[PDB]
Amino acid sequence: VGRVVVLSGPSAVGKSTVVRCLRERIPNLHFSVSATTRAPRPGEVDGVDYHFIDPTRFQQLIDQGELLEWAEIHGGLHRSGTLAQPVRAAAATGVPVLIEVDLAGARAIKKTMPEAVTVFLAPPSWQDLQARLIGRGTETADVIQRRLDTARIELAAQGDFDKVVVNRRLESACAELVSLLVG
Ligand SMILES: [Cl-]
Repeated sequence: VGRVVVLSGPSAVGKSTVVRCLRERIPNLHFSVSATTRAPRPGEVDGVDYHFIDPTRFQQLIDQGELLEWAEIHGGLHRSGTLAQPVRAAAATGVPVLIEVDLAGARAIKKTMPEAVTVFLAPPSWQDLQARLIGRGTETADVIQRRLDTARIELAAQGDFDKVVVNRRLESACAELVSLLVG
C-alpha cells in the first residue's frame, strides 16, 4: 500500500522548494490533483493541473463525502479541494502520494483519512521565518505585524501533526520527506 503524506506548515515557510525536490527524487510520486470549480487557464490540463468540475457537481461530491478537504477560495468566488478517490486508488496501487495543503486542509484530511501522515514543515528558528516575512520590506508595518502574528499562531499548530520536519536545509528536509514517502 502506498503511503499518503499531507504536507503543510506556515504561510511562507518555504514549502514549494521542498515539493519540487520531492517530485524529482521519487519518479512515480503521485502529487494529488485538486478538484476546482474555477475555469481552466490556457495550458492547464484537466486531470493534471486540476480536476475542473462545475459547482453543482462539486456540491454533490461534498454531500457524498468524496472530498478529504475543501475550501472556499477568494471569499467563495469558487471552490477547490482534494478528492478522496484518486488518493485511495493511488495508495492501493502501491504508489506514494503527496498532498500539499494549508493547515486547515491538513486538519480536515486527518479526520477524513486518519491513515494519512500529516507533516508540518517548520522553520529552523523564529528568526529565520521572521526575516523572510520582513523580506525586502516592501509591505507596510500593519501588514508585516499581521504576518508575524499569523506565523506565531500557525506555529502553535505544529504539535497536532503526526510529524514535524525542520527546514534547516533544503536537501535534508527533502531527504526526510523521501524517507517518509517510501517507508
Ligand atoms: Cl493534524
